Amino acid sequence: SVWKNPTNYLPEKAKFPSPKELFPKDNENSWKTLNDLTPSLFKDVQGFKEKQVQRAAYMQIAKPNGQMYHIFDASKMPLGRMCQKIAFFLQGKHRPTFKNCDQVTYDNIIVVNAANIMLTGKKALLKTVKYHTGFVGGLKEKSYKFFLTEKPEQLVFYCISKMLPKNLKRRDLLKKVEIYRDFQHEKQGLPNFVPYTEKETFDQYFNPFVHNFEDLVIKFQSSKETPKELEGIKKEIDPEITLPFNQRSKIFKLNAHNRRVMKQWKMYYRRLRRYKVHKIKAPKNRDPNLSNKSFMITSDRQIKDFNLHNRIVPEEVPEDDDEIMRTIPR
Amino acid sequence: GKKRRVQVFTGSMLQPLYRYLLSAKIGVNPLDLHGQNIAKQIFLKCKQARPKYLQNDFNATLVQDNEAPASYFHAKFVNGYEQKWYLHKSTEEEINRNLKYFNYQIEMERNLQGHDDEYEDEETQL
Amino acid sequence: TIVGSQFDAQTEHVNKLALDLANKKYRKMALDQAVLRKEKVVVPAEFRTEKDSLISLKKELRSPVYIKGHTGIPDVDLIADNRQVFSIRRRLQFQNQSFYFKVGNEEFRCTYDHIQIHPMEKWLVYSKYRRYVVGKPNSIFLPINILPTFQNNAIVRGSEIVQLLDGIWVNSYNDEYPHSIVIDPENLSKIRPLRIGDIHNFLPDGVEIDKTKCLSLHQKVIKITGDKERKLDIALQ
Amino acid sequence: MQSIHHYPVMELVKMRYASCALSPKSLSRDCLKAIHDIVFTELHNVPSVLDLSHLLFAFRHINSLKYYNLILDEICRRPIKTLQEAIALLFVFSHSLFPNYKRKEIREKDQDLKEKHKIVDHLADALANNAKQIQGDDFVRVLIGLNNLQLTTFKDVLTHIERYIIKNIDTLDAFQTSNALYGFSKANNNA
Amino acid sequence: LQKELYFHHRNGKHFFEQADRKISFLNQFTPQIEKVPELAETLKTILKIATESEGSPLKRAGI
Amino acid sequence: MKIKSALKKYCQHCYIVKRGKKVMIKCKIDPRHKQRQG
Amino acid sequence: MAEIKAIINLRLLAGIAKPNPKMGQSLGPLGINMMHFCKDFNAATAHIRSDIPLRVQVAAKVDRSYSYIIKPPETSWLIKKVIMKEKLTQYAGHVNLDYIDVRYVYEIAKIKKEIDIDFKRATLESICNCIIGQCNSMGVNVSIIDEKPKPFNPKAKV
Amino acid sequence: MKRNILFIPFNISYSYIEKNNNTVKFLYLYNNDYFFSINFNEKQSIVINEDTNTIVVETRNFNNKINLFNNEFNKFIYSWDNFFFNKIKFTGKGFKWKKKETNLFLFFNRAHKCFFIGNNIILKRLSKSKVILLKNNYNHLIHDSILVRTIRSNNIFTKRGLRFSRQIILKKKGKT
RNA sequence: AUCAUUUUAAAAAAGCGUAAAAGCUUAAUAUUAGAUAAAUUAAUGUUAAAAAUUAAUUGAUACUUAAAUAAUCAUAGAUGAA
Ligand SMILES: [Mg+2]
Ligand SMILES: [Zn+2]
Repeated sequence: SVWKNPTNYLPEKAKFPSPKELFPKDNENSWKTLNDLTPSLFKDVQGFKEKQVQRAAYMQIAKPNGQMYHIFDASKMPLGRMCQKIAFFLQGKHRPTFKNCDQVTYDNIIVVNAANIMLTGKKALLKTVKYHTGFVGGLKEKSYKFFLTEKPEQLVFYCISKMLPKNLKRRDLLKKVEIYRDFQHEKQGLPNFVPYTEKETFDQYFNPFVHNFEDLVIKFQSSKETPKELEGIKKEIDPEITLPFNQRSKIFKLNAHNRRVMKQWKMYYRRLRRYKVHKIKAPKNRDPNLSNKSFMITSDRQIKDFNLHNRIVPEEVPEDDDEIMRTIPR
Repeated sequence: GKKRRVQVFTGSMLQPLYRYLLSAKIGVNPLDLHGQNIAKQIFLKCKQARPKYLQNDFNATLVQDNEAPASYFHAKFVNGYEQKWYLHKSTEEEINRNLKYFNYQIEMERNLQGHDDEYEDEETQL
Repeated sequence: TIVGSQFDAQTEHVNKLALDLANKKYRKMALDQAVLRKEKVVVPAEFRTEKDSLISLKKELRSPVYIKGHTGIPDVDLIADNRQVFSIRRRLQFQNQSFYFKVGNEEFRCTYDHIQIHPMEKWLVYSKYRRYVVGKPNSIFLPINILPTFQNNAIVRGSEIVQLLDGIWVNSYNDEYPHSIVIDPENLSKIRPLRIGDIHNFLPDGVEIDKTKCLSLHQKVIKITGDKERKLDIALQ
Repeated sequence: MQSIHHYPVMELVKMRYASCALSPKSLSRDCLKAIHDIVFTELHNVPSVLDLSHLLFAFRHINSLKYYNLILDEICRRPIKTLQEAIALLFVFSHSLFPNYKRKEIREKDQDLKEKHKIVDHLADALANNAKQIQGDDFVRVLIGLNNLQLTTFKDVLTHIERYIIKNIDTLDAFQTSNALYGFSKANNNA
Repeated sequence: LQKELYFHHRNGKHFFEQADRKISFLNQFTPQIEKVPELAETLKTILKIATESEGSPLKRAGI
Repeated sequence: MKIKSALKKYCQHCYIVKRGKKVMIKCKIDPRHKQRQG
Repeated sequence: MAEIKAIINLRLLAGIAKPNPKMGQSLGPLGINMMHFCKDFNAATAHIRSDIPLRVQVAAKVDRSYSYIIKPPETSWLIKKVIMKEKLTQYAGHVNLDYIDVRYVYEIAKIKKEIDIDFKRATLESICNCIIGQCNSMGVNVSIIDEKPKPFNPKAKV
Repeated sequence: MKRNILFIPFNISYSYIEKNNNTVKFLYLYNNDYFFSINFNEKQSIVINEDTNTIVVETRNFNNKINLFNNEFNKFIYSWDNFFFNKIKFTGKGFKWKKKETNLFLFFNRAHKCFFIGNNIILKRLSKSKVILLKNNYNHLIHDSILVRTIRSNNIFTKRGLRFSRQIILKKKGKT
């Protein structure tokens, strides 16, 4: 007698032809290479923040001799802060028996994991290292991009030499420094930093198979066809999901209060673009034999270098004139 | 002022919505209040709109059906497709993407048959 | 217009309300240009100190205030918020209206004289006012506002009234003083224009002219042209 | 202000009516905001309905709508079991309406009326069951309470009043004559 | 003023003698001089000055 | 393109785009309106 | 097809519609037959004097089809007849010299209403007030005159 | 507020799941072949219609990345049991092609060879001046379709050369 | 010169366009959906009413007046970061 929402009214919904029904006798991989899906959106969008992990950065060890050892993992602190304290420990500035007129130093340094280095910001790409080689012209600049990949070990050994006091005692000190790319040192009788290889599975947030079925609830379902892969969960269907945001009890309402909050969230996302990790992208191969994309055989040398006489069709073979089809099956 | 000489043509990218239709049937309950007016506006866009971008045999109607559960928008396309969309809960925007989900495919069906269902470039400039 | 013509013909009689209403406002204003409304206005404020400098206030969005006093009276200088000041303009009556300032239990009458704004930056520098006291002369600006009259015969046709002065400076000696002046120019003509002494003869007893400011009573305000056709016929011939 | 907390509830209401009932609200703002803020928290403790009568008649000049509802929402909870109480609400609710100019320009339709009948539906039993129990001082205030309220329903009390005057016609005062002659003249919406 | 257009003139009626009855059922508002014994000797001397003086000053207050 | 320090919009269709520290104007009608700031 | 390509205003004599080359500049490139066109015009306007110039509109279409529509003559020309002048003032408002009386306005408004499709909804005060503002732009006034004028045939460009 | 819309095709059927704790909310798509899930924060509220297979989103978090989240989500589902399509043309005198088993041979006034070779596409000729590509990913298609375009494109003076069948074309007068 | 009418609204037009015409867009505007309009101060004690309340602020949105702060860019010389 008045407007009551119906319950069981939905018509059939037209089913479209599948690519097998429409294009048999052709490459299956067409309808099986699915669309790309960038993961990095999701963790930002649907709110995954990695737990703050706080691993070790450096370490100081003594022996019954006078000799002390200073150990560093360059993947955990920045480069400069690692290099300041080296020059502060390599001398003995923490050792209260410090005379700068000493011909002898019982302080030794070790470094490890020099491949991966922390550089806060957009500095691994822009900053450079310059020098001159006696001859005219000269003035060779080089990028961190060269060191951080090919030989990153001059860099750590080059920045130390700039913080140390400019004198003759330097070489004796820098003779007592050692760097490694791997996660080890070869010395024996000393410890080694454990690497952090794990990566947080965020699976508990977007997967029922991780949780137990009795803790969960179904609030909505489309079909009368119920999956067998989902069995044991209740069905307490809300009357509330399908209601748009006007027909509900609580409405989010733009207002001087929430708009004031809106602007706080807006600065947050601008205030975070600054705290973003940039990476040296690697060089690239363009072998057509590897990619899933199409390509061109513009020239002849692209054949020999890649052995593409196969996928090229011979010239001694007929052609295809017109491939229209009138009737589309169902 | 000054005379344009670069002519930017935008006729081929023109993709209206009701173009692949053969007919339509509005359905109205006088007890709806949200599902009436949505169907009012569609019936205008079926006739108030331009006939170039429609078929030749396009006939839209309107009927008051008290017996229905909800007011509906039934439709029929060229190559066989047929559907109904009740309107007591939806919007005008949720409907259009359904129409694109058909109109985008009928091109993939008719182009394979050889039919040029596209427009000249000179129809609408910027 | 907003209703079809075919329905308006049925309701053409209704539009008397339109025209009968405009009788009421435009006549009311035309006779109420002269009178101050009887409504008290108040401005809470604070004293001056040597501490509160300008630029200190102007980040706090306050404003300085200045008052000039009269015979035997000392000057007074105060502090106030900007939005008070603009609201004081935003009345009709700003040219003359009496505004008070409550510091504490004290109240100081004033008038608007003017305001200065920093033109390149366009923020409020100060708000200047003039003291008013009852028993002593006080400068005010009485604007002139001329009514229309379809009762004279030359004014109706092809002639032009000329208002050479917008207002008059005077000295008032009593509480309630007139907002403005209103004139009915029927008896005027090309032969005689209005002169300030024709106003000086018709004022209350509490008012006088500030001769220090005006030039001479024989000065004239409202002038009337001759006819246009009598020129135009002569212009062509 | 040094001893606000030492007061009971109603001994603050007496300040409201003592100051705000006339042209200058003699007290300050802060001293009244204090009274205005305490009372609408402690409505759960004012014992009687007369104590609401004093309250509403003093707080009638409020500009905020939000707290009149708190009062009337309370009165809809506390039933009345006598007759002097109902008189003590009409005569007060009459003068102490919330005017429509203070209300917003956009609003539910005729929402001023819905504020009334929450009371009048809450009173209609008591004033109707025992209207024979009525006397000359409590007599006048009903004719006024209804005429000020613009209704046409309360005839039954009036019929019990028609029978009342004629009996006591001779023993009346000079005061109880005008209000009758002025009351019955415009009984049911100036009929 | 707006006031002249929404004012029930109080002349033509001994208002306060009439108006105080209709509230008199409200006990807490009933003023009581003798409730304030320390100043009652003072406050009442003032009211003599009111009525006894020329004109009708207190009688013109609300009126 | 032409390097205008003080950029300027000629037609309504002109619009601004920022690629990092880079700034420029482009037009969908007149490709001569486009600029750069340097 | 039924879509409207273009609209043109014209001016024609009633029964002397004829393929003048000074109208093919407009209707030439649209492929319309001036001869077949003017036939249907003169056929309708046989109940009208031939000296009079009317105006017409033509919704020229995409297939070079047409649908002609007839309107009353130019409102200015009708007044020059009554006024017995051919050319009017350079200026307006300042130079006011001409005079008609109302008793013909009430008669020439009926011309517009009896024919023009736009005024079918309209009353006569409405139409009469339309020309008075057109008269203000021309040097014309509305003043009572007992006399009648004598005939005049002011020009038209045709 | 912008209330973004998530389309779902008709072949797909879905469910929506929550805890008793109501602190977690996620959604499950399931087809004959595939299955796919994704969650929603506590700050994203949701509305569903079976009438349209559309879902509506509000975001109290005010993240602007969601507008990209849509296009991935929408196209990733229509990428199941449906193609994307595109069409290419040309107009000219000394132009042609030849087609042999997803290996298109182009001859457009160039000294060098111009073979086009499709890895995991479909290519079917409808006329001499027309060819359609078909593939399930839209992003590989354009990289596959545009390589054909770069050989010759539309002259701004004459519409002679290749072009897509839906595009903004430029023209400029010449030799009046 | 700036009138007037039909319209729910539409400038003898603020502009592009034409050999002159035609044609295109803004101002003004409608249908539908979504959707901002929230907080307060001062007055005549109580009697007019099928009815009507003044002066005034702050704030959300759009138009409008505009200024200020912060960062970025605004070409560089001659043995080699300089
Ligand atoms: Mg016009
Ligand atoms: Zn441009």
